[PDB]
Amino acid sequence: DQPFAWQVASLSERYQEQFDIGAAVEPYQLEGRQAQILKHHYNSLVAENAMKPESLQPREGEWNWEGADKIVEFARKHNMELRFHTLVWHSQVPEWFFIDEDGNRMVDETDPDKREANKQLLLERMENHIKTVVERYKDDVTSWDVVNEVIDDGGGLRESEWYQITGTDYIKVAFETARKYGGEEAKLYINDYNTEVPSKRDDLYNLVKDLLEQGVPIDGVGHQSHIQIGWPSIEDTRASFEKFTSLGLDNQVTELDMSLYGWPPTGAYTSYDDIPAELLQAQADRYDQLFELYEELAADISSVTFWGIADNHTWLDGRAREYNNGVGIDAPFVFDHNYRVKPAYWRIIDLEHHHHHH
Ligand SMILES: O[C@@H]1[C@@H](O)[C@H](O[C@@H]2CO[C@@H](O)[C@H](O)[C@H]2O)OC[C@H]1O
Ligand SMILES: O[C@@H]1[C@@H](O)[C@H](O[C@@H]2CO[C@@H](O)[C@H](O)[C@H]2O)OC[C@H]1O
Ligand SMILES: [Ca+2]
Ligand SMILES: [Ca+2]
Ligand SMILES: [Ca+2]
Ligand SMILES: [Ca+2]
Ligand SMILES: [Ca+2]
Repeated sequence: DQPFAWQVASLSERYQEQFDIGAAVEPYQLEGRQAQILKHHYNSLVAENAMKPESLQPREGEWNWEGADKIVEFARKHNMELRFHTLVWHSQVPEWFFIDEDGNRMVDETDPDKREANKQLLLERMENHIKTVVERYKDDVTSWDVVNEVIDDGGGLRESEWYQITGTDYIKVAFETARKYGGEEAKLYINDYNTEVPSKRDDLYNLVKDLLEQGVPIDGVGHQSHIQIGWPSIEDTRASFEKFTSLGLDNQVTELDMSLYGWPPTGAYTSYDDIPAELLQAQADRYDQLFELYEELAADISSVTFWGIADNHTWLDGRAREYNNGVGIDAPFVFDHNYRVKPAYWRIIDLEHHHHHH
């Protein structure tokens, strides 16, 4: 029987000279064992949902600050670094942003002059959303996910409502506005998943390089790192981090979780007791290799955040259920559903000096 997470050496202390160790949280998790584990193992937080655009401003001028405020207060009280997730996204974004003042959907507008006005209105709404949020939290946030998931998996820019209405201008204006109100001190990140996939890595690199060349203030790349036991390779992860470091950008691992399954997560286990020990062992072997790579690149990585605390709360449960007729669980962390350490904990808390790789 494994010890509980509050009985073992701190992850954040183990990596304190190398990078932050963070967790995504909900306000209701800021009590009990989850809070105890947070304060022991992590020195950085991010809001899993409470700071997304639809959570904060679900209707225009309706500001829903309570959940986000509780996360900020917890970070203040326990002296934790705080990432802000996220200022601009095509999901969990309220639809009122994209409706003109006559009630019509901007994406449907055919008149060229009205499309140009819609672009100005949407950009101004985004500017005011950013200004309001940054002005409230600027003294508590260290790293900002300014834009999230703007690159398409099929190549090129994601053709969300943001892109259809403004082109790339929403990206430039979002960073410019975050810098304007957060100051030069604020660290501004573009965040995405599958940044290890070479075609997507290259699209992101080319977008960021072009923006940097226009003076857009981008400080780093957020690698969501929603990964698997068999994918992506350490080699492709290394190549991605190094490509963005070559532009002078910081790298953060922002939403790390390692699913037991492939994509999509078909054939999921429906009970934690059904998970074979050798799968958790394969997961431990992979986390070992992953965190050794992070150690090798520690000069280029400021922070590594897991998208959750322990296996009893992870969006990967919902993904399993979406692809297995409503049932299924996933177990992606180093702490299991009972808060007991997993094989993976032991394989990332130890200290190795000779890092092997391909
Ligand atoms: O909506 C996004 C998902 O589509 C994304 O899912 C990824 C799709 O590409 C696959 O290769 C990945 O395995 C899978 O995780 O996750 C992020 C979410 O915001
Ligand atoms: O509770 C769920 C969240 O955990 C989930 O968080 C998103 C996962 O995909 C990533 O690509 C996003 O950046 C991240 O915000 O969003 C859905 C929600 O139901
Ligand atoms: Ca830091
Ligand atoms: Ca090792
Ligand atoms: Ca570092
Ligand atoms: Ca789970
Ligand atoms: Ca190790």
